[PDB]
Amino acid sequence: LNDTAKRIKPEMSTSSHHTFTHCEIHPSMILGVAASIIPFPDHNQSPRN
Amino acid sequence: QERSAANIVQVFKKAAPSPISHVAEIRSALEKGSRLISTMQIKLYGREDKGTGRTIKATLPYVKQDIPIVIVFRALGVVPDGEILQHICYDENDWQMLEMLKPCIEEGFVIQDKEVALDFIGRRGSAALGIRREKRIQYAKDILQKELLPHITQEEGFETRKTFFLGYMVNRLLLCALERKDQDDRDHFGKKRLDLAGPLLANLFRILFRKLTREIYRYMQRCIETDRDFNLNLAVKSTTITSGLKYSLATGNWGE
Amino acid sequence: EITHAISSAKEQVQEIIYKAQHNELELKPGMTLRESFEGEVSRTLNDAR
Amino acid sequence: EDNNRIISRLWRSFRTVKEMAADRGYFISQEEMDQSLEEFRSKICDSMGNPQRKLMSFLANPTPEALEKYSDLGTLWVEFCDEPSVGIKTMRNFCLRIQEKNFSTGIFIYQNNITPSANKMIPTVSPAIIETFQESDLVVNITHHELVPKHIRLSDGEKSQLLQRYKLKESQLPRIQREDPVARYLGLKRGQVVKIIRRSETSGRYASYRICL
Amino acid sequence: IAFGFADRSLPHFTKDDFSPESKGFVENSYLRGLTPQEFFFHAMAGREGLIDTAVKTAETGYIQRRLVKALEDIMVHYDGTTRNSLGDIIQFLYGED
Amino acid sequence: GLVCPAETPEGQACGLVKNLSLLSGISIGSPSEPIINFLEEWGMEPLEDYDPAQHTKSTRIFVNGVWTGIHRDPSMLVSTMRDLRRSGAISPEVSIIRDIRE
Amino acid sequence: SFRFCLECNNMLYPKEDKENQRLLYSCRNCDYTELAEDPKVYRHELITNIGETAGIVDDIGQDPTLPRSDKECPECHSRDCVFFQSQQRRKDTNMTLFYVCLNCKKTFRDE
Amino acid sequence: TPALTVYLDREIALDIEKAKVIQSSIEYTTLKNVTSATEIYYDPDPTSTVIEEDFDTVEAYFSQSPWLLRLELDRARMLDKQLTMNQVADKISEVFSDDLFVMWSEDNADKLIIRCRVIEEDQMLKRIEAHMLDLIALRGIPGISKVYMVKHKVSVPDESGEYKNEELWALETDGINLAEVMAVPGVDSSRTYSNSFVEILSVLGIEATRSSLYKEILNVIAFDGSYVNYRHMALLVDVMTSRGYLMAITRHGINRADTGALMRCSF
RNA sequence: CAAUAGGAGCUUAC
Ligand SMILES: [Zn+2]
Ligand SMILES: [Zn+2]
Repeated sequence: LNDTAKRIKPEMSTSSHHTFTHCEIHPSMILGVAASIIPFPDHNQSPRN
Repeated sequence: QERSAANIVQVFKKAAPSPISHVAEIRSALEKGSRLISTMQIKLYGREDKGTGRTIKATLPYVKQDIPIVIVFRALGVVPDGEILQHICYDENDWQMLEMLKPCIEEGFVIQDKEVALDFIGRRGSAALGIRREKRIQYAKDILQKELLPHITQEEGFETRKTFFLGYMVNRLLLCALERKDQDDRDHFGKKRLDLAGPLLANLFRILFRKLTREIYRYMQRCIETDRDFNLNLAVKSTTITSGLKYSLATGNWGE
Repeated sequence: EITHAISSAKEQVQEIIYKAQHNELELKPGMTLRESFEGEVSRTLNDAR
Repeated sequence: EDNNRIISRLWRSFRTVKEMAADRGYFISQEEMDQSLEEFRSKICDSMGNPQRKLMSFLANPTPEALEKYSDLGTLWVEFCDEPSVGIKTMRNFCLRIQEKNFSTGIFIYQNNITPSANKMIPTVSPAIIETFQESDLVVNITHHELVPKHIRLSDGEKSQLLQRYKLKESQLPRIQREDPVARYLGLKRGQVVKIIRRSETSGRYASYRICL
Repeated sequence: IAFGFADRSLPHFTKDDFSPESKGFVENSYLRGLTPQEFFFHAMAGREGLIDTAVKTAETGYIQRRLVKALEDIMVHYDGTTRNSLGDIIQFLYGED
Repeated sequence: GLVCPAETPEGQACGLVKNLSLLSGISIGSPSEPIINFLEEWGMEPLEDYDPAQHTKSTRIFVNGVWTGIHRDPSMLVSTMRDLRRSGAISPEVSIIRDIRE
Repeated sequence: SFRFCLECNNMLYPKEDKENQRLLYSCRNCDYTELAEDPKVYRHELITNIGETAGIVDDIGQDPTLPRSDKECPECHSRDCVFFQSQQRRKDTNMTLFYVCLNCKKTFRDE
Repeated sequence: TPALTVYLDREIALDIEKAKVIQSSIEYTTLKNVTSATEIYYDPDPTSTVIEEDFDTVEAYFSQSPWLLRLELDRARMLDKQLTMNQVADKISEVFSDDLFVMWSEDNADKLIIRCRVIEEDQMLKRIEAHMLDLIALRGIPGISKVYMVKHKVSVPDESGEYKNEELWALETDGINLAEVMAVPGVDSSRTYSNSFVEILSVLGIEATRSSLYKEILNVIAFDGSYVNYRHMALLVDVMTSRGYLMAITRHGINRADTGALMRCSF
């Protein structure tokens, strides 16, 4: 790990054992048609998106 | 079009200069057609520390004044107060809620049978003045049967299920009033529905086709007087549905 | 340095949470225990940033 | 116990009344000004300690300066009544006594309330003037407050000078209600103009004038 | 960030989790990139800002119109006084200086 | 996951006009008769046999906002309903929502 | 907790036997009057706690969204427990938690 | 959010115990604030009891209606307001002089209890209990629901004439009752201030109202570091206080003037 | 030397 470049995936330390029931197919699918054109929308402040 | 869901009970807090504090609101609709029919609130009069009577009073559709709850429970066919409480109280051991339930029982102690309570409802049915008891009862019984929770059922002989749903609504009201459960979220997206082309065109077509059938009636009143056979191809003005659908889809104004 | 400061603030917030959960947090005048907890956490995170 | 507190509040109210009289222009003996709580308790209270409010009622005469300045300034009567509620009976007695000894102004300090039926006799007792105050209101002298600048009622000649200097009519001035606490404290009648000098952060000093409704 | 779901901000968190990440702390920078959760929380905050900008301007414009109508007739006159259209004095000297 | 968090008009329509997420879908509606039949098979007891003096632990079942019965053991009912939906026997766009505290 | 009539099935209200000075309970519909056990007639509370442990079911272990803790069951030494805070939602409520064993099903606390 | 700023007398203003005593004097407590749970017992014989805790107490208190009120008083709540049983029982007798007879358990008693007797009465007791719980005052000024012990960094000259900071205890409150708090001994009666300038007008006059109005407007503007020149806010507060009373910036204020009809209609 | 009105909807910049 310890990658100073890739973003830190959250620690999630409070919970001892996770029991997942579902997974996102891909997180970028939360956006709609118009927001899907934006490249790297996770590097912008939301009003600009 | 985005709209709140139908046939779900939601309980809301109220404001300081309001005698009403807690309101359970349900809108009703049928599985066939998915159209609204009637709405029926159950409000909690009495503010915190003011308004000494913390009673709960319903609001039936097609009646001007709000009826107490025990009155309508008796009118629906469960007279003994033990059974009324049991329809409201699932767990006798709980005591705070039962302590908040007495003023309703006291404000509706007068009634002891179904006929008198159902008349008491009838005396408020917003109809013409001076109907005699035997048909005031029929009018009120019709209101209690249809236009009261049509989603439950609209046929007679199944009043117990409506009483149980009323007990559930009152219990959720009290849970919100006794702080044992949180108030319903207005902005929650799971309590909303989206009306696409299907239901929108269904509503508009229902309106315009009832227009057409009224036209058919208004033609069969006259033409039948002549005592002639008619081929029904001059009895339907086809331009009504066409003009209505075209007007709504071309302007956007959804209605006549 | 930045990630160390953020981790230290996360530990501080976790300690505030522990103190609030075992009922040992010191309230403030005109302010509830839950509002005191929230105010202290907001102070910590603003100072972290 | 609670009697000491009642006596102290009554003494503070009495000192406020005397400060009112001296501010309004009446002569007050310097020794009765500095009336202290214990000496007041000696001269007023009883063996049981409860106070006789009928001895506090005094008579004040105008200082000669407030006569050379306010020529319309007569003689004052101040009565602390003993009945908490005051009705038309007591107001009738007060007006009879005021007209009986041609007192120009009569201040009637009451305890609890003055009923409207009694209150209607207050203005119909010309040419004397009757004003009433409640003791609870008089506990603090509000003209000593930092936010309350010093009000000084003008004389007729000075009011005319004020109106002519600004080429003004009476209705074009800022106004003060006769029921204003500082107009009530000063015994302002309709048409009289106070002058209000006050702090000014842009100029240092600023003189304001208000006319009485 | 409020518990919009039942006892949580997002359905990717557990119940009653008060940690900074659950309730709207964004640990990354814009250069590093936001996670989907941080992206959604930042979207809620930006949406709140846009609503505020859109909605308060009407109250502000109403307030400024009422102030202008209340003060529209007030002028400093040649004698130094500050009077309205009725000639009534508002200040005997403008600004007191 | 349901409406785009970024696409919304500026101005007076802000937040009222929404835009669907790419994988969003709107239900068409479905007959409730097979649902009721499946519920009746697996053990739901009706409200004409209901007595809250005894049923202090039973879980109450709502169908389309209509309270239709109670069950002694929601675990196997939700498991079987989810398996039926995931096998195709039930329309895939049918919600199967267990609430545990209530 | 007010009772109900053994004959008329309505609810009984208090009354006084002035010839015996004992608190009975009077039916406002029928004439039946039974002896009571408890002389309490009224109650009122402002500091209440109903809803502390009530937010628990048998199958609360089946909730997959509840966070799981390592607290020791004092009862059953279980190293796996789901936990949650007071389910009462008032403003002045505590923030102490509750702990449910998935092994022993006893609810406990950390005190 | 109504609020007073109660400046204390200097002797109090430096000591903290004295400031807390003044706080206790200014704060409002009702029987609600110190009451846990009220009961009702049927006690047919006044000289005896059907209960088992207070029998010894009433046998030590002796050597009407059989309806009894048994209200319980929590310990720490009683403890925090410097209140004991004597003042509470006296206060109850103050408004129930002879239409009520009050018994009260002692303060060291393992159960803090109060017993009352009426002189069918199972509902007048409920009404009286409600009226007591909702209208009996114990100490303080009505209208002051909370009080805080605040610190003010006043700048005062030294004995050399040079300005030096000085750390004094003052008071902030919730709610408003200006007239009664100004009178309370230990308060600087010449400096008490309210953030509701309608109260100022009713109590202190119109010039003090103008001063308070300017203070509020300056606070609202300068909150965020904005600076508006003095004369603009002075003009705004002078227009609002020119008639002798507060003229609101609304149609109900602007259109009740004597100006021409066309101006008023144009607004 | 003469280019309708009323509505609704979508947008622009604050
Ligand atoms: Zn009976
Ligand atoms: Zn165990």
